Amino acid sequence: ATYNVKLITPEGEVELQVPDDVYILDQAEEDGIDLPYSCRAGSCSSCAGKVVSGSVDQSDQSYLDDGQIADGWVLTCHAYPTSDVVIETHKEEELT
Ligand code: FES
Repeated sequence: ATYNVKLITPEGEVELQVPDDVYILDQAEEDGIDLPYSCRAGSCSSCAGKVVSGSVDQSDQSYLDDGQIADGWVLTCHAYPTSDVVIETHKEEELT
């Protein structure tokens, strides 16, 4: 399947279609949309975002704890969409 992913960036909303087997960061980059990252391995805070609605699979990220996951935090470099999803990006500072 492929899902509608709305990214609310610091400079506005942009929508893109992300296959369920492509990481959200990776699709964004291919579609010309600059999101922050560092490790691209699921083990830092750089690519942090917060889910507004919808769901992702980020099993196999390691940095976020269950508290942070329960509060909607997502590492965009190691997250696949599992429904249409709305995600605020560039949220490291708020995490961190
Ligand atoms: S860029 Fe480090 S966890 Fe995503």
